[PDB]
Order: sequence, then C-alpha cells, then structure tokens
Amino acid sequence: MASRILLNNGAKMPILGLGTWKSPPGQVTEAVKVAIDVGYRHIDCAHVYQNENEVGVAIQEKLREQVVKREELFIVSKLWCTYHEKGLVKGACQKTLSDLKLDYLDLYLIHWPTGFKPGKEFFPLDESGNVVPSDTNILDTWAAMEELVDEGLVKAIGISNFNHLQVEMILNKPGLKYKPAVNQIECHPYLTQEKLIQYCQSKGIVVTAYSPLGSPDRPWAKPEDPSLLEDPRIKAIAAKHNKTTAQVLIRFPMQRNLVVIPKSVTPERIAENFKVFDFELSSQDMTTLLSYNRNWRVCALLSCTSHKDYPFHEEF
Ligand SMILES: NC(=O)c1ccc[n+]([C@@H]2O[C@H](COP(=O)([O-])OP(=O)(O)OC[C@H]3O[C@@H](n4cnc5c(N)ncnc54)[C@H](OP(=O)(O)O)[C@@H]3O)[C@@H](O)[C@H]2O)c1
Repeated sequence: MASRILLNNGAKMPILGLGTWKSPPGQVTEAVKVAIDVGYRHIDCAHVYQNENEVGVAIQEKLREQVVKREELFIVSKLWCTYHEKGLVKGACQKTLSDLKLDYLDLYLIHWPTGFKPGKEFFPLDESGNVVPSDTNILDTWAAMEELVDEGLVKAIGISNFNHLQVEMILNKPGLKYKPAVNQIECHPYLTQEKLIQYCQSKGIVVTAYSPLGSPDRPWAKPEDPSLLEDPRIKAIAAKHNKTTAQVLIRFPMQRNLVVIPKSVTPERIAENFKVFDFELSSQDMTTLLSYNRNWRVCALLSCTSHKDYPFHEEF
C-alpha cells in the first residue's frame, strides 16, 4: 500500500485524510495539529462546517513550525450549495482560502449537485420545508470551478455526492476544459457503492469515501440504526487481524483504491486511525465486508428530495 494516488491533473493525493465535519471549533485546531504530527498530510474541510478558520490556525502553525512543507500537504475544501451562481464561486473559494491561511487549495469540490438560493442561510427555506433552489445548473457551476484552476486558486477540482448520470453530464459537458479529479461519496460496508465506484474509476476519477466509520456522531442518529463499529461480524475480522474495528473500516476502502477521510477530534483515535499501512485484509475479508451492503446512508440531504438535481433517486 503506497500512501498517495495519482490524480488526472498529474498531482498525487494522500489516500488517508482527516475529516472535520462536526469537529468542534474549540477542539479542531489541536486535532489537526496532532494529525499532522502523527503523519496525516490530507485534511478534508468545507465552508459549511463553520470551522475552517480553526483548521487553518493548525495548518499555519505546523507550516510555521516547519513540521511540514506546504507542498507536502493536500488540503481539500468544498463550495457550498448557496454559491453555485457564476459570480459567487470565486469569492466563496477566496473566503475558504483566507480562513484556511492558504494561497491555494489542492482540491476544491462542488459539495452537492444541488444549487440553492444565495443568501446568509445555508438552507434557505420557503414558508412551507422546502429548500429554495437556484436556477444555475451543474454545467455552469463547473465552468466557474474551471476558472479557479486557471486563476491559480486551486490545483484540482472535483465533485461530491454526484450520481453516475451527473458525473456523466459533467464528462459530456460541451467545451469541457478539466475533468473532475475526484468524486467524494459516502462509502462503507453498509453502502458499498460498487456501481458508482466502478464507473468513476473507469473514467480516471478518484473516489473518496466519506463517513467510513458510519458517522456515529451524525446529528440525526437513531438508536435503531445499524452501527458499523458495533457490528460483531466486523469486530471479528478486526480481532483476527489484531486491529481495531475502526482500523478495519479504514483499510477496507484503501484496498478498493479509494481515498478515505475518517474524522476524529480524539488524539489517541487520530493516531490509531493512521496505523493502517501495516496489515492487509484478504480478498475473502474484502468480499465479506462488501456483502454487508444495506444501501444505508448517513447523508441523504432529506430537505432537498424535490430539487431537480437531488442525487439519490437514481439507482446510482
Ligand atoms: N462530501 C460530503 O457531503 C461529506 C459528508 C459527510 C462527511 N464528509 C467528510 O467525511 C468525514 C468523515 O465522515 P463523518 O465525520 O461523517 O464520520 P466518520 O469518520 O465515519 O465517523 C466519525 C465518528 O467516529 C468516531 N471515531 C473516530 N475514530 C474512531 C475510533 N478509532 N474508534 C471509535 N470511534 C471513532 C469519531 O469520534 P471522535 O471525533 O469523538 O473521536 C466520530 O464520532 C467528515 O468529517 C467530512 O470531512 C463529507
């Protein structure tokens, strides 16, 4: 297992990164500092997480401390849905760059294919629960993303939560200048994503797996929901290999040629989670973990199920 995967922009991306959704602003600076100290070189961020300033304090201190050089870090952020119009993309990117203390991103993703009405609220509502859409489509927002590459603000651009028809729409765009480098999607043993992974990889698009541990701290968790970290079949595979359940859940996507971005703010788990380059799951283990698919999603964007570009009606 090599540490980096080659992207279609010619750059290499670390296959293990640190997630930051739900990392409290008063804890995420130390989380990122610890992560860089123990070997992480990839941080996954987003404006909608409301903690980029604090992530940036950590990055900037480790660069100032010469723990790491900027060229060795791979920092990812995401354009939120209320910024899909052409005239707002650059300012959104630049706000994220300012917050993160950076003069470029390694990768900037369209966070969801659904555009929302611009304004202060991240989920604008009409009077009844519905999300108020934007009329700007995925292809004009993609052109605005391409402009960021050509202005030097981002090294690579990509997409997140796009279904295969939507990836295809991008790939078929008239006048396409840059293909997406990455599609970041939910992926774990309960949502194994064979069809969409197969499609993206066949096109040279790298897939990043989010919520690899099943997001036990997701806000809408219900007790009845399945739980990867407590699944006795996964605990048995981990015991066989003398690893933790989380380590198995992180190694699983790595062996599918995916990038994976487990989140923690706990120093011991941050270090734990990185110690996954030292064992291998068998093919039998991999097929066994794949067999647990339940099409179960952490992130179903439930307020947006009537949006024209809602991604999860489609089989994949
Ligand atoms: N593109 C998108 O739309 C999107 C959507 C969702 C997620 N993401 C990205 O993917 C990242 C990861 O997904 P996620 O945050 O949903 O969840 P996750 O990484 O599946 O799980 C995070 C949860 O697992 C706990 N945890 C971490 N390591 C552990 C270990 N070794 N043992 C036991 N528990 C452990 C964390 O607790 P502590 O933090 O308290 O240690 C936290 O409660 C996000 O943070 C974000 O960067 C992107």
